[PDB]
Amino acid sequence: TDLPKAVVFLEPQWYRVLEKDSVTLKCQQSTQWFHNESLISSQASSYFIDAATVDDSGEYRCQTQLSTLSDPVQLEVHIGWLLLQAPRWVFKEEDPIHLRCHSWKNTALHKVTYLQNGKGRKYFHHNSDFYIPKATLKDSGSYFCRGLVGSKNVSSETVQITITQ
Amino acid sequence: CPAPELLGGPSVFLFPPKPKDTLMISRTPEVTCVVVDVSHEDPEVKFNWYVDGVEVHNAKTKPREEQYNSTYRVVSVLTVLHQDWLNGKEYKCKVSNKALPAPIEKTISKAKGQPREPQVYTLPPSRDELTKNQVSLTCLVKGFYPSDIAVEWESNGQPENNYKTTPPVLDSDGSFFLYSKLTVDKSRWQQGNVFSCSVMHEALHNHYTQKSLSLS
Amino acid sequence: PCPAPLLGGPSVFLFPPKPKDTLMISRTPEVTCVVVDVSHEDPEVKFNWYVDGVEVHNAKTKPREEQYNSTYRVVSVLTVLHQDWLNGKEYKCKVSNKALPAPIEKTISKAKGQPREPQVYTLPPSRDELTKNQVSLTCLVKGFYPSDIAVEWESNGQPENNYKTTPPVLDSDGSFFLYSKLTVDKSRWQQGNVFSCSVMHEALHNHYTQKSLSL
Ligand SMILES: *[C@@H]1O[C@H](CO)[C@@H](O[C@@H]2O[C@H](CO)[C@@H](O[C@@H]3O[C@H](CO[C@H]4O[C@H](CO)[C@@H](O)[C@H](O)[C@@H]4O[C@@H]4O[C@H](CO)[C@@H](O[C@@H]5O[C@H](CO)[C@H](O)[C@H](O)[C@H]5O)[C@H](O)[C@H]4NC(C)=O)[C@@H](O)[C@H](O[C@H]4O[C@H](CO)[C@@H](O)[C@H](O)[C@@H]4O[C@@H]4O[C@H](CO)[C@@H](O)[C@H](O)[C@H]4NC(C)=O)[C@@H]3O)[C@H](O)[C@H]2NC(C)=O)[C@H](O)[C@H]1NC(C)=O
Ligand SMILES: *[C@@H]1O[C@H](CO)[C@@H](O[C@@H]2O[C@H](CO)[C@@H](O[C@@H]3O[C@H](CO[C@H]4O[C@H](CO)[C@@H](O)[C@H](O)[C@@H]4O[C@@H]4O[C@H](CO)[C@@H](O[C@@H]5O[C@H](CO)[C@H](O)[C@H](O)[C@H]5O)[C@H](O)[C@H]4NC(C)=O)[C@@H](O)[C@H](O[C@H]4O[C@H](CO)[C@@H](O)[C@H](O)[C@@H]4O[C@@H]4O[C@H](CO)[C@@H](O)[C@H](O)[C@H]4NC(C)=O)[C@@H]3O)[C@H](O)[C@H]2NC(C)=O)[C@H](O)[C@H]1NC(C)=O
Ligand code: NA
Ligand code: NA
Ligand code: NA
Ligand code: NA
Ligand code: NA
Ligand code: NA
Ligand code: NA
Ligand code: NA
Ligand code: NA
Repeated sequence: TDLPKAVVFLEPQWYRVLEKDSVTLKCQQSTQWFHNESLISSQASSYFIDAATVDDSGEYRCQTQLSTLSDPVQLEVHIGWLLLQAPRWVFKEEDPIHLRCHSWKNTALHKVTYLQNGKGRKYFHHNSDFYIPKATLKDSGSYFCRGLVGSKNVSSETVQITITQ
Repeated sequence: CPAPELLGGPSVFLFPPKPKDTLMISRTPEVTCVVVDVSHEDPEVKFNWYVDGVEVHNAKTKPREEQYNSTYRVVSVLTVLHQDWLNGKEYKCKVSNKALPAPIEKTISKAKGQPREPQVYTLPPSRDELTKNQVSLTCLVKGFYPSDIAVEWESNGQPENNYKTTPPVLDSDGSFFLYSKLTVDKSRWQQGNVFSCSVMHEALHNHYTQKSLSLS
Repeated sequence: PCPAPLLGGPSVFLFPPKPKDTLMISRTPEVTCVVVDVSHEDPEVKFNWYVDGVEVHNAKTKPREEQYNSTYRVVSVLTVLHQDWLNGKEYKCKVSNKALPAPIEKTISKAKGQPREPQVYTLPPSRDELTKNQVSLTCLVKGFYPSDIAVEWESNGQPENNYKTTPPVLDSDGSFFLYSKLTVDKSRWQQGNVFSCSVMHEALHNHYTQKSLSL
């Protein structure tokens, strides 16, 4: 056990997904996959989840022929119209914050708002991602997004963003 | 018509029973779950019903009706016990359809808020109206909560037909009021016939009171 | 006729004058064109106004205001001639903005149908209510068409505003009625104070009548 630690990467980078999303777990050649500590794939280097379902949630790990068992990655598959995604939830001052208002099956979403602590931060006529170039302390709080799928008004559950000092 | 984009999938609207149905044992109160924007492509609709979280099985699902906009409408009807509804039990309609990410759940129950007893006042025609061939008998019903109420009229104990009743209006103290107007031929008024304004409400003793009106 | 709706741009709402403004000559009636869901990316809104298809140029467009939800809202107000409104002319608002693939047009005018004169009747409190601290004065307004109307109460000089009016109810003969209820301290009623119900409607002579009620 005198080797290096392998690392799990996701593509796209969203650790929180909706059902019917595609996910691709990658390990940095005999590559093994672990899901809730049960062995899933014997040799393949990446593990493709084509159409996510709630049972795909949990802990994924991996190892290769010449490397040790990776630190775990928690994947979370949600049920609903809207899921607010970010590369992570803890930012330091001046870091970029990238938020995505993700709809179920990429259904088209018009009149979109991203809210911070109950108040409008950004509106778009057609769905787009929300980029804050330089995080300050003022960006901390609870966020959600919302919009219209056809004439139906839908919104995501809230997510907490902390800015550190 | 051209079948539209229903990107949202179905919508669900959930309706209380009629006020008179919950207040008269001889009548049958129902909760009504209505599903609109059902597509031709995904027409299948499932219904689950719960009373305070307990699933029940005595709902009656009526068959699909195509609408003029080339969408389906589907209605499920659940009979409720007068006393369950009046004591504040929660009725939940859950509506499943493959165009939705999850089932839709609506829940309904009677208005919460401290009940308040309707005060019922009958008012004769203004002296100015008496120059017309028809006259207006008024019933004011004030101070009541909740807004669910029903009002009828009689003449010598037999039901009248030509009356209209306003919707309940929120008054300044948070209670409700309404007026009901019955129109009668002036002769019926002048002939000394006895008219009645009948009011049904959950805060009335036996859910009922009658107030009379006539000439001297 | 089929429903053709629209998707993902600014929305327009066009609102009529208040009844009391069209009906009393010294008041100033207005039509109001409100544009909501304006982005910051394309904030500039242009308004064109028309009265029966002829363009007019006297409209007052206000500065845009950011809403709590982070969209802009913009309001354009057009002063109308009393007689134009009451003679049934159509007021059109046309709104142009870069996020609209084409301008949005809305049109508004006075309610159609044969006018009917309101009959206005005041009703004293029920004998049975005189046992309370507060009593109810009732104005019945019936037989009127269209539903657009203003009803107000007054006591001696001044406006009495402890009253509520029901909405108009469509009666069995196709006209409308409503009731208005003034609540006053029983002492004011028993001391002989005169209460008046004022009604304004397009089919009254001079758009106005007043009925009073005392002990
Ligand atoms: C294609 O074509 C379809 C056919 O028209 C069309 O469907 C319509 O979709 C509309 C939504 O887009 C929907 O609009 C809703 O209407 C609600 C009122 O509906 C009643 O009244 C209508 C006329 O005013 C009727 O057309 C309806 O059928 C319905 O009539 C009621 O029917 C029930 C049940 O049968 C009946 O009760 C039962 O009666 C029987 C007797 O037969 C027994 O006594 C039973 O015991 C009893 O249970 C009622 O008496 C009867 N009422 C009347 C007056 O006739 C209205 O409530 C909805 O408003 C809410 O939603 C919108 C969002 O869209 C909000 O903006 C709004 O404020 C209200 O919602 C608030 O917010 C929350 C979100 O919804 C909600 O939770 C809150 O509670 C609420 N806040 C409040 C109330 O303060 C809404 O406008 C319309 O009904 C549909 N028509 C139908 C079903 O016929 C479809 O859209 C078309 N598709 C397209 C164009 O793509
Ligand atoms: C971000 O934030 C914004 C919130 O600010 C939000 O903007 C709102 O968007 C809503 C659409 O999403 C929009 O909803 C409409 O509301 C209509 C009623 O608006 C009046 O009442 C509201 C309170 O209920 C007020 O909040 C409004 O401000 C508005 O109030 C009236 O304003 C006028 C003009 O200012 C004013 O008249 C003028 O008054 C002055 C003095 O002040 C003088 O007296 C002048 O002479 C006079 O011109 C009124 O007094 C004032 N009234 C008040 C305050 O009570 C509502 O009518 C709309 O419903 C219709 O359209 C929808 C479609 O969305 C249909 O579903 C619905 O069936 C209705 O259908 C209509 O029915 C008519 C008859 O019943 C029929 O004839 C029509 O044909 C039919 N309509 C159509 C189009 O076919 C609608 O719900 C709301 O007004 C916006 N709010 C504001 C403040 O602008 C925005 O959405 C948010 N954005 C995002 C991304 O989230
Ligand atoms: Na209940
Ligand atoms: Na009368
Ligand atoms: Na009367
Ligand atoms: Na009589
Ligand atoms: Na815009
Ligand atoms: Na007009
Ligand atoms: Na009275
Ligand atoms: Na009275
Ligand atoms: Na008096």
